[PDB]
Amino acid sequence: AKLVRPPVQVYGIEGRYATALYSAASKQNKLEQVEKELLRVAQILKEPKVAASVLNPYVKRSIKVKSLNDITAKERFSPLTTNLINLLAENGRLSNTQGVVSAFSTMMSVHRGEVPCTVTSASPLEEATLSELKTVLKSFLSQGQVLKLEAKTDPSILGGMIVRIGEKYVDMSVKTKIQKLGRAMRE
Amino acid sequence: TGTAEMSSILEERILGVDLEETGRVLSIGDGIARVHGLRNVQAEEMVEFSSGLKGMSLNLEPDNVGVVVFGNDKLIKEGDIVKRTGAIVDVPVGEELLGRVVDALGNAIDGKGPIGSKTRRRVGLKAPGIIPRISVREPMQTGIKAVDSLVPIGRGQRELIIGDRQTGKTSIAIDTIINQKRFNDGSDEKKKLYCIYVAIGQKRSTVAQLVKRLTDADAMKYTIVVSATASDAAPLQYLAPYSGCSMGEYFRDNGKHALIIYDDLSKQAVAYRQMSLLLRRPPGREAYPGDVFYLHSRLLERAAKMNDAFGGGSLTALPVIETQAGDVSAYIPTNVISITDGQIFLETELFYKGIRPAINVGLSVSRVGSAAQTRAMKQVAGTMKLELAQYREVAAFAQFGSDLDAATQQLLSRGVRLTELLKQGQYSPMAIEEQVAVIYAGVRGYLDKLEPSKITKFENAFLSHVVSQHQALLGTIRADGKISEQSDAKLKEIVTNFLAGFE
Amino acid sequence: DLEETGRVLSIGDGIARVHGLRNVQAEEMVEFSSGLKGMSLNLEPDNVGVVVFGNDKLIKEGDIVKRTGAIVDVPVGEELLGRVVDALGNAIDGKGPIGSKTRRR
Amino acid sequence: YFRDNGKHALIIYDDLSKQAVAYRQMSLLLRRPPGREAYPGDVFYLHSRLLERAAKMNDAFGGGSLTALPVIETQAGDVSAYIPTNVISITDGQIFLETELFYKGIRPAINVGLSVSRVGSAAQTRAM
Amino acid sequence: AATGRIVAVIGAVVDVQFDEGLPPILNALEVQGRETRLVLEVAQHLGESTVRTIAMDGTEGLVRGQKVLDSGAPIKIPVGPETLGRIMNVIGEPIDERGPIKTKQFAPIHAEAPEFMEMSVEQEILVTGIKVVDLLAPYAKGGKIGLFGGAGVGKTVLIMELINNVAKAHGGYSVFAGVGERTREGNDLYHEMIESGVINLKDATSKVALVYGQMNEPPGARARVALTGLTVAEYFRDQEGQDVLLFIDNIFRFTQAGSEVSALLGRIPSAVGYQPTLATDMGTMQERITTTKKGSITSVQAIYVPADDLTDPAPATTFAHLDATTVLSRAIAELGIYPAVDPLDSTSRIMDPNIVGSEHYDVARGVQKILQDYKSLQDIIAILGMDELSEEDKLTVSRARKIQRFLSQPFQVAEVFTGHMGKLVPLKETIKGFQQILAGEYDHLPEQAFYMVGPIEEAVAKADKLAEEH
Amino acid sequence: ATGRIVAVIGAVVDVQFDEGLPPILNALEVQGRETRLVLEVAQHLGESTVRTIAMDGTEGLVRGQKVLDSGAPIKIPVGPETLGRIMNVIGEPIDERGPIKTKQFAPIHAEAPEFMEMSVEQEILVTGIKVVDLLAPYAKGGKIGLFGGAGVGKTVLIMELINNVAKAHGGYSVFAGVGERTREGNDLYHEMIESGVINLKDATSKVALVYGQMNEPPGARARVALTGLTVAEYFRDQEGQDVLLFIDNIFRFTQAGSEVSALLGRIPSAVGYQPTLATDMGTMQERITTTKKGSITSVQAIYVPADDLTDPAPATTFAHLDATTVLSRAIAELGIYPAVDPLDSTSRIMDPNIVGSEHYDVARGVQKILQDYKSLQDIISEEDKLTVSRARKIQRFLSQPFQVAEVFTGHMGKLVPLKETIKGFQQILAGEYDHLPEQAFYMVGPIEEAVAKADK
Amino acid sequence: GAGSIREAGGAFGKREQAEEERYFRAQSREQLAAL
Ligand SMILES: Nc1ncnc2c1ncn2[C@@H]1O[C@H](COP(=O)(O)OP(=O)(O)OP(=O)(O)O)[C@@H](O)[C@H]1O
Ligand SMILES: Nc1ncnc2c1ncn2[C@@H]1O[C@H](COP(=O)(O)OP(=O)(O)O)[C@@H](O)[C@H]1O
Ligand SMILES: [Mg+2]
Ligand SMILES: [Mg+2]
Repeated sequence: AKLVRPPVQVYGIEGRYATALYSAASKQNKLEQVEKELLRVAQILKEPKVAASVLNPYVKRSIKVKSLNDITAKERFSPLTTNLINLLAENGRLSNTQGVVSAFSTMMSVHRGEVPCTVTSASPLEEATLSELKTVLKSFLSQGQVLKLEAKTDPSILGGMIVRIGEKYVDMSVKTKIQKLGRAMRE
Repeated sequence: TGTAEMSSILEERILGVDLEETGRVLSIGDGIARVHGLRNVQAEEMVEFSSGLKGMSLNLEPDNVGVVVFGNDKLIKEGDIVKRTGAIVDVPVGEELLGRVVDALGNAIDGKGPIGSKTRRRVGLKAPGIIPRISVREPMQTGIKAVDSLVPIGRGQRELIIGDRQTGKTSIAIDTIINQKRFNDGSDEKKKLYCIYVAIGQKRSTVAQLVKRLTDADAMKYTIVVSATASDAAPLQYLAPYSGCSMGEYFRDNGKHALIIYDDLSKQAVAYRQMSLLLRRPPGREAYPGDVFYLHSRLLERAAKMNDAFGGGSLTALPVIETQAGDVSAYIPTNVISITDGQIFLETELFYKGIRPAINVGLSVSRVGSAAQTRAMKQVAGTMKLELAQYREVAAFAQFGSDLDAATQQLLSRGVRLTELLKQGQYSPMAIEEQVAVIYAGVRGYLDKLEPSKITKFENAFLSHVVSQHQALLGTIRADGKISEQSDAKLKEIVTNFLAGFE
Repeated sequence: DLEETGRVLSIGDGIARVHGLRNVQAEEMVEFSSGLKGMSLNLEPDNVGVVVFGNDKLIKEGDIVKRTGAIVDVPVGEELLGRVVDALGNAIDGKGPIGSKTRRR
Repeated sequence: YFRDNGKHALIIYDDLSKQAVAYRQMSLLLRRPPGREAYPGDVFYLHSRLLERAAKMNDAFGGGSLTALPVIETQAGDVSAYIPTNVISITDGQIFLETELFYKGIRPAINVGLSVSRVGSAAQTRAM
Repeated sequence: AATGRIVAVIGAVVDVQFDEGLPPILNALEVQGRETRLVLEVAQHLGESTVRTIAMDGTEGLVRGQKVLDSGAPIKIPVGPETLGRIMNVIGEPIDERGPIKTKQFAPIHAEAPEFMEMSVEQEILVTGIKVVDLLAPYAKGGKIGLFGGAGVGKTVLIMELINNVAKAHGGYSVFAGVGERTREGNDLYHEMIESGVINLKDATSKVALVYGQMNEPPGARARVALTGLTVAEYFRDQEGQDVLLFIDNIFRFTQAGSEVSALLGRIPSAVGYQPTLATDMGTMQERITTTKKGSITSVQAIYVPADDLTDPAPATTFAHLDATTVLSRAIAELGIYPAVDPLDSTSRIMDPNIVGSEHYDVARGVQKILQDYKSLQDIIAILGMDELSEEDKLTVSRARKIQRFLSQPFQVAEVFTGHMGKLVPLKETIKGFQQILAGEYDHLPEQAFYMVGPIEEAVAKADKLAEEH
Repeated sequence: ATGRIVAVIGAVVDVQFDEGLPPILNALEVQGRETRLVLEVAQHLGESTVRTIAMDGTEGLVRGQKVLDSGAPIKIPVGPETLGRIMNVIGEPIDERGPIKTKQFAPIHAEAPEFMEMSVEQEILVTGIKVVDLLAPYAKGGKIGLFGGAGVGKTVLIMELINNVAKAHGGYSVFAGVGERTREGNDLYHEMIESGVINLKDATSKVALVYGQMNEPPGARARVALTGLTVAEYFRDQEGQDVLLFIDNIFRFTQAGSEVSALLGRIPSAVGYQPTLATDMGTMQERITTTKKGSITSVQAIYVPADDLTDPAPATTFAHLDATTVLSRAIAELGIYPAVDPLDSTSRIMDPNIVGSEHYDVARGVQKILQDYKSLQDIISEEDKLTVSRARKIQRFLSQPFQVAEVFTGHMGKLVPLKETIKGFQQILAGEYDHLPEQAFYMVGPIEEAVAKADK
Repeated sequence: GAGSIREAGGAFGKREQAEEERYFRAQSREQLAAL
């Protein structure tokens, strides 16, 4: 049968299971319910008691499958996520669970239209200038896009700002300009 | 990571078909199909693809089945449906196959209609044990003087025809097949030999020429030809020797005697190596799998002589092996030399020195030996073998032998005479009594005064002579199996008078 | 307690893959539940490869591996003179144990 | 550039064995599976797509040319090695040099028995 | 049709993912967005709706996500009379700059081999005019020949001589396939054929079709160009009944091309670095080059022998696919003898006294026997010297050297190399000459009179002129 | 413990258990089969899965088929009831004479005897054969390489060693046909029946046969030597005997181990042999030794690949060999039987500190005079004709009639004690019989029989 | 292995070729003057 490919691509065991879940949920158009349910099961398994019990190789696989069935039925989970956790526990990829979640999450991050944005600067920028920066960077995107901005600070660029919007990249740091002047004087 | 972890299977499991008797192709490449499901399939079981192609389940893995395809890859795509047949591979057997040319699965490829056989036999049955067998005791006549005298083969033996390319191996096999016409026509039912020629990895033109040659000699009415040619799938070239072996075991199990020629086992080993390397089985020396010796040994141990409580039948095997520059220490030559009961070794230097068949008697050996001969051939061939061994000892002194003592010169002369006596023409096998007469003339000394270049001529003329005017002594030697003293005197008189009147 | 003890994940090819032993040192002697000993060869993010000084027949998947806290060492001294020992310093001549006060890596 | 402008050029690759070694390093570090002597499967393509670019052009394309003199170092005189046989099958002839001929006083140590020019007298002056 | 996307590019291997309609194996795919035509041949179905493909051209400039279109069939080339006098490449495009090849029919380059009932058992000698070939290993009409030789022994010169002789003595639409060989040689052959009237640029009555994939091509093109030429010849044989000649130089490259992608197709190496599927690939390609009852295909294949091995898996696997193997020896080429055919290593399936006659067979066998005896006597010469042999041994050595010289023959296509003029010696002239040298009728003539001549009359004339001058 | 097949690849079977994983080297029984299929554990793969090598064919195996854990390694019946019978690698009878009704079963995997169980000084094993006992004696608990194959009377020498060790020492024999040709196995069985070594009617059988056929998977061929060694170990450790163990062939044991290791995916070592070649050979051969109860002396047929004695398989086998018996056709075609080559057969206990000074000096004199005779024959003086005469008489006196041939030849068989051999060759070397003719020594036992044949 | 001395191209194959060429060039000069 034809499979529905997510807007972004993730690979590996986690990427494969996440693509499977995304296809199986977009068919029943239940993406947000399974999103919140995957966050719920991630918070559940991350708890140290379960993270120690069901991540144990010297206890039988069927016992941990039964305990996962218990913990997914008791918390009122959809059949999709239920047999997804059952499949993860059957193949033995429970350790990849969080990974799957992560993969799924970033898929939805681009299904909502959230593009990462890094704004490196030599100093913490000004808030009104930051708002103007967000406003003008809105113009680098199509419709249904939202900047997820993380203006980390690196004081080694000596000034300016280095902006990365998804994979687009402008290098307005003054250090780049000085290195270009150096290469121009030496060559 | 994982063959059955494809996004389609996982998405179908997340969504929530028979995976017992039915499966789906996860991948297909180079003749190997990784199939999902088929949880009830057996090892080495035949399966059916949706396009009609057949396959064999060789790798049973936890999440997929490795199926080798009996055809072309293009007719199989991802997601095709595979069905079980519930049975291990088996071929049709019986006398209905005599005179037919079939493929590795017993399907007629000569257009003469469907094989009307009633019995089927599994291709992978085990050989007879220790007790069902008896010692190899009766001659399998090839009609070739060098073989029948110095490298004798018995019914139930496994004699390897080994040599470089274009040395005369197929010619020895075909002469042996043609020879059995005198026994299959006659009334003595314990001398009848039914032949099977398995052709692995040859041209279709070569097999057509061979079938024409066997039809012209009227040797096809008792011959089965199994051909898995060079354009056939590696599974078919792998399976053809076992199909032929089952066809011959049908005769071995019913008190009859069969001979089988695997031409050749090198190409079957190559096909099996390809199938194994593509299934990702751990390669060994020359990339061959670990169980290629097991392959050829369980194939060749099925040729056996049965005891009288099991019908008394037999199956003789003549595997063929092509060496590269005479290298018998290569992997597959080593295995097959280790498995068999001796080897007829052919050379290129002997071939171009005028010695045809180019049988190297120093390197050839039969471990059954004189137990596979008649008393007359014993009488003459013991002396001939001793004399040729002495000649081989002193042969390096030739081209100087005129300056050596009388003993060395006599060894050299007798050796050259006997060597000229073992030459033979293609597609003309001799009866055992005519071979006995010729070897008698050679070893008793009635050729020493003759010139070497004349020996052949003598051996021809004499033969015609003894066939016309001395059929009584030939019949006596053939019916008694030995040269009686009266027969010895009659032979002596015939040969001395012919040589007295010979030019 | 997966800091001083581990469980055998796999055994074969003379190597035992062990789960646990989070505080084991590289080249440290470990003691298997069957009485055999081993050396921690590969410290990995999720297992320890252990070279087994003995037969893999005596070690099963799921066996307990304790750690001795000592890098592989043998008993040394004057007390070994006249004795026949194996590669680990255990006397194989039946004359009783070795009364050594010193060990050496 | 010269070949395509009616001019004539000569190129020496000294040597192609070390280029094969560097390509093998790149391929093995790119995790491409090794072949004979660990060389990548397409080392012949590596050298043939290079040595086919030496050519003589006709008049419609300028009449320029590019001659190529690749160099190959053999180990102990083993002409039968992988890369030597590749490059020998590619080129239009070989100039075989020998250590025995070198030390016997024959300098340059060209082995006229083995050294062949597939073009031959077609590319000589009439006097020569 | 189906549209997929390029997801991986490693060398000449391209993985393409399809959403709907996975294409079968062996189909041709067109890469969209390229100025020149790039065809990808499907090799494997990897699962995950992805196929792996081999590129017929270079993969530089390919992008992940580039669109690919399914043709719905294997590589289809134009077939018919209109291919004669043209040069086409692996995918059927004209590369002689003379416009489109307008044929009424296209044929897929992947087809099944003829069945067993379609074989023909007729064997008839094809006289070539070359003494050693005609005598010791004659060719057959409609048989597969094969020319084995290392680098620089004379495979190309011999195949051009055979082209000249046979394909001008022929009227049946010859075909030449250049597989992984030099481009200079292809240009040379093209202009030789244009000059000798075999190819007709105007007044289109040519009688040879040309297919060329040379050394600069990626492994896929060099692996499929032999099949393209085979397909042209197959059309000429089946769709017209004509008797066809097929000259493949060099067929080893075919095998070699496969090896160059094997590891990239995910296959564990076999022996000597070859693909595991060497024998079955060679078999599926070679079993289509055959004479059926529908028509005849006389195939002459040049086979490169790496490092003069002949036990290498590629020549050793090719040996069983031929009917008359001619083996070129470097040791004979070093003796100055040309063609460098090895008399004690070349074999024909029609060297049978019930096919060629008892006189021809006896002369050939006597030549081979005297040459083997010469080989044996050379050791005694090495230890003792030539002045210690029985007079009959000296006679054997003298006649063997004379037979060696007389086996050499000057070629028409070698006049630039040799300087001598070409000779085309009939069959009975060859048999008579060698019969007389074997009988001893020229023990008085010097051995250097038989070297590089035609029939035995030229040998006597050369001996006379030598005696006059020397 | 019950598990189920999770993978079948050729002769390798992965079996998954749900409780009680079986240790390595345990035998598992596949359920629901017409014939007994036994798997042997090789590795623990993790996730309660073990990998196993099959002892028989794996065709018809289904993923999920039940497999029972036997609880021990392959156990074979051990006792005097195995004498004269044939069993395969897993101990079941393959001669169709009924079950082997022993009282005890022994596992084929056992550790070699400990350090304090070894014998500290080497003794000689007297075989009653003159050339062997004199020139290349066998040591108790040693290994002997038997060179030479067909046409040199290998089977006659094997059966005579069986008969002579049964008579002189009271110790039984085991014959392990590793990689045995079924035709030659039937032949050997019937030559042993005709020569009385095997008796199908009473309990006077001297040898027990264990056949691992050439058409069996490499695991069976790799464990049949251990099966035979287990039978011999019973006869040594429970009855204090000096057992003989024949291994034909030992190269096939190495070859089967190499094939098994290749099937398990292990990286081949040099020349393609298993990486565990030396340790496999060692774990097999170290069980062949003299303990305080009895001993096991092993005669092992050596095949040399490509005539290369530095090949890893012979080079590893030769590290364990204590003696060598070379059967030559140049000696058989000369008329001497047994066809032992007296100048190529060697021994490690041919040492004055082991066999004494007298034995060593007699053997060295015999070997020196035989080498001298070879040298003199090369050039064909004063006393060199006397050396030729004495050496020809020594060659004749190396011959011996065997008991296992009495039915075919009529000549009575001779079991010459060691002292009589030593003194006979000593006397021939001194010159005490320089008047007796040449053929008075051919095919006799002690030297008294030579003088009694010279009288006639 | 017939003709393997000359085939190995050693110091013995070169002298064999030299001997053959010397002898047969002498014989060719002897046979040409008598023609
Ligand atoms: N006894 C003979 N006398 C004369 N010619 C012979 C004889 N035996 C074989 N030949 C010829 O030698 C040639 C090669 O023999 P043949 O093909 O049968 O052997 P082969 O080893 O199977 O060849 P290939 O390498 O193709 O498999 C044939 O042309 C055959 O006719
Ligand atoms: N028949 C011949 N006569 C004279 N010289 C020849 C002949 N054949 C080959 N040669 C010489 O050997 C060289 C190699 O030619 P070629 O046919 O390309 O060999 P190959 O194709 O096998 O590598 C030629 O350039 C020529 O110098
Ligand atoms: Mg053949
Ligand atoms: Mg060429």
